[PDB]
Amino acid sequence: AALLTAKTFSLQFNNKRRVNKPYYPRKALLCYQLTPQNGSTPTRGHLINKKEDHAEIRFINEIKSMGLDETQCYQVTCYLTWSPCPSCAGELVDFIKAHRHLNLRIFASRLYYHWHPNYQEGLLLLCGSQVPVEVMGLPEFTDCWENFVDHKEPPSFNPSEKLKELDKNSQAIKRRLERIKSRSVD
Amino acid sequence: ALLTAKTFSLQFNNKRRVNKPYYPRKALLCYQLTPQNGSTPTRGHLINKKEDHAEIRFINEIKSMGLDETQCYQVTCYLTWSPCPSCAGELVDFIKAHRHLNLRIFASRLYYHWHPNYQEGLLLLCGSQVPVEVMGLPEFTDCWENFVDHKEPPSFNPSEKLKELDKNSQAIKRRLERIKSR
RNA sequence: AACCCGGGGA
RNA sequence: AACCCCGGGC
Ligand SMILES: [Zn+2]
Ligand SMILES: [Zn+2]
Repeated sequence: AALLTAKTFSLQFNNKRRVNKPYYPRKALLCYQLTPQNGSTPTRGHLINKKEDHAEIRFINEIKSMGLDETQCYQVTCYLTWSPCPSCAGELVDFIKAHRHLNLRIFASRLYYHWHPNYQEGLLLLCGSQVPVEVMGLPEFTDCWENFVDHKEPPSFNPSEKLKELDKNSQAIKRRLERIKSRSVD
Repeated sequence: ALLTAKTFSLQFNNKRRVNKPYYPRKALLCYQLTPQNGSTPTRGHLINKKEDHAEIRFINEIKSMGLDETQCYQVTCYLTWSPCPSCAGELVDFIKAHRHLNLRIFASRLYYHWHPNYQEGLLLLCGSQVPVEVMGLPEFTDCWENFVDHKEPPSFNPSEKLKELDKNSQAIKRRLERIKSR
């Protein structure tokens, strides 16, 4: 269970506004990439659980379990299917502020409760704390398909058609996040 | 039997989508049988079965009454969902063989109105002397007064509830008129 | 099936 | 929770 199946990628990163029939849960999925600055081999992994749970907290404890050398500098890229809840946003900020040897970027497929003010404040808290939050587009969806999906078996769908579909649906989501960031600068 | 005020509100709910918490909006049929000579009108309500829709049960219920076929009757049906094509065909065959009945159908919501076969069923009814219209403020009020139990007071304001149902009906009336173009 | 509102469906 | 597509949410 190291890499994701092509089916899991399609179903969980699905960024349509509404799940189609037959309905299935779009769970919280986190794909992370740890890239040391000195050029060591990057470490990759993913964690999945129900959206009500907190994959970001599991991600924090997974980073701590690696026993990283704090004299090195690390660039961390996180691909989320759902953007973080407000409590996880605060925990990520506190974690990154105490571990300044880590540089964290967050890419989200969907914006979790983006109409709710507390969830908006959580995303703004991350951006204001040197944790950039952006919406996944074609480059991010492609980078996730190449590095986190099992390619030994071909997918049932066309990978080029799926990535173009995900990028097309991302336009309205990127548009929504900029309206959130514009409202803070009032 | 009568409908509770809660059942009327929930089952005739004509919003585009059920709000949270979700509940099934199932097929409900309220009928009124009014003889021409002025006899006491007959009322009742019917719910789908696992194999018989409410319209088919309604057809069989009318036949079971042993109506005098030399009289004439006005029949009004308030439906929460508009008829499926199979029920539409059965209603037409029933009304053509029972010309002592005049049938009008009012629907709160249009059942699968984007499907061409379901549209043909509604047009078949209209073309077979069974006018199909969308329920508005008069129909919701007439159904509320004649089919709801008024012994127990509702938790909501009945006048406010009927205004909401009529407001939601405008987009549905609009949709049925687009269908009525051959 | 994260939530609401609005429009449409040859 | 009838379906699909689109737009928006101090
Ligand atoms: Zn969380
Ligand atoms: Zn039917």
